[PDB]
Amino acid sequence: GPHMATGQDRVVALVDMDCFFVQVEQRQNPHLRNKPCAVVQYKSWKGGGIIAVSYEARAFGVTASMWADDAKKLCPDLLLAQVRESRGKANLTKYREASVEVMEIMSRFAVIERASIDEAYVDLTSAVQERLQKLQGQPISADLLPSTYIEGLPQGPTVQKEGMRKQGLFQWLDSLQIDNLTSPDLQLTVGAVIVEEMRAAIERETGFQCSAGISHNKVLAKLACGLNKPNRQTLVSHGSVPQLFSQMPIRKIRSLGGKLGASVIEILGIEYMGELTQFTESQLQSHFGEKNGSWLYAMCRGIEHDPVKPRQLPKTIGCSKNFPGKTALATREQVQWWLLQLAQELEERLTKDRNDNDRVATQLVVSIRVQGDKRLSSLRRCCALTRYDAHKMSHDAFTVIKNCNTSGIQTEWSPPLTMLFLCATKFSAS
DNA sequence: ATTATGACGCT
DNA sequence: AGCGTCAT
Ligand SMILES: Nc1ncnc2c1ncn2[C@H]1C[C@H](O)[C@@H](COP(=O)(O)OP(=O)(O)OP(=O)(O)O)O1
Ligand SMILES: [Ca+2]
Ligand SMILES: [Mg+2]
Repeated sequence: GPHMATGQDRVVALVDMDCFFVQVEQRQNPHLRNKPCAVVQYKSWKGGGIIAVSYEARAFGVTASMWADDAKKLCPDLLLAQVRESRGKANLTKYREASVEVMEIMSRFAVIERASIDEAYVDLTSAVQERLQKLQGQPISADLLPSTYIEGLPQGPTVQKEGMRKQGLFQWLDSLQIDNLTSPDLQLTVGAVIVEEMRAAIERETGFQCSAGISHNKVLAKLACGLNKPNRQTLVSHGSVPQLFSQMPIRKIRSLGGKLGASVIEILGIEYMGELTQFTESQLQSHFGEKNGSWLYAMCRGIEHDPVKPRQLPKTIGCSKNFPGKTALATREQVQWWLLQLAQELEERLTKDRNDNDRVATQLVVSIRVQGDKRLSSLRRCCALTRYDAHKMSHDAFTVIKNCNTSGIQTEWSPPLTMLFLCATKFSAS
């Protein structure tokens, strides 16, 4: 009853860029705007692999993780922009730099957690308290929420999508108690007003559109964001959770899309998030462990406590390349040349990071895959990173992996390497 | 031959 | 520490 926490203490948003690498390429090349188009890396094998797709192209069934030659079968007029290649490998610098543009704008409004190259969480609790005072019990006009959906509405006693959006928004606003400055629903609404402003700023200052979710925690904000993509934002209230979750496949919730989520389904014999409410906390802990069990017990009631971490910069800087099929590295000379290529890109990015962000990496992680293994990594080894020097780093990497060579002859490499990976970690202020 | 990343959990 | 899981 009165002592039952409802997880309505925070206002959290998740902002996610729409079709992000495609928008980056469309800004640069106006010929790609408002077209079925995709971003591809490499080209020789099956036309290259698609890693981002415009919404126009998605209408034809084009997806990421598709080969371009196959995409062209669905969409013959598909336009393609290629990822830059430097030192023999795909280079994602353009997209990392575009990411920084958006992250710096978001940071003006609140402290953010960089969740990926194109999305960030925002804790708006304090900003909302501030704006609520400015408002002075003034109602919130629908005009302040021009791209907002209220999940679950309209309900009860309609043909167009925009028309439906406004119907739901009006029902929501009509029901709002603006008198209470601690009403969670009001707090979410003001949060949504701020996120409209944030999203307008991002589009004005970069040209990029995005979607967003507004709720009381990160998991609901993420879920909300996807409900109305692209170029829209969605408010998921605490009250909307029972209906929303009653038909929500468990795999849709962040962290449940893999083996754990499959185990929840199998062990408990359920399909939807809402069905979890029928188990005790101890029951869930017994199957999924203490931490997961407690997290699931709260999450299926719309409650989660994971903080938005104040972290705008990535914690690691890494460089990776696959050498598939026939291209696997089978000579020592090959291995050394590619370690150098990776190390040179790594040095470049590290030197820029040190200048921009006043920090230095202190640990180098070296990872490889050997032909045969189905795991991402076959072997991961760390060594000290004491100088930002590519030749030193590549020599050090070679030293820590050279023992994996089963070949009796040492100019040859067996089994051949199908992946190299260099990663800089353990930053210290500088 | 679904590539190039990046965070966090386990033991 | 090195490995695994999950994610974009
Ligand atoms: N598996 C991947 N491999 C390589 N790059 C990826 C992968 N997934 C995502 N990316 C890149 C390309 C995407 O444009 C960018 C952001 O990913 P993501 O948010 O999942 O999709 P998106 O921004 O392209 O479309 P959406 O509008 O659905 O968000 O990160
Ligand atoms: Ca996105
Ligand atoms: Mg994203």
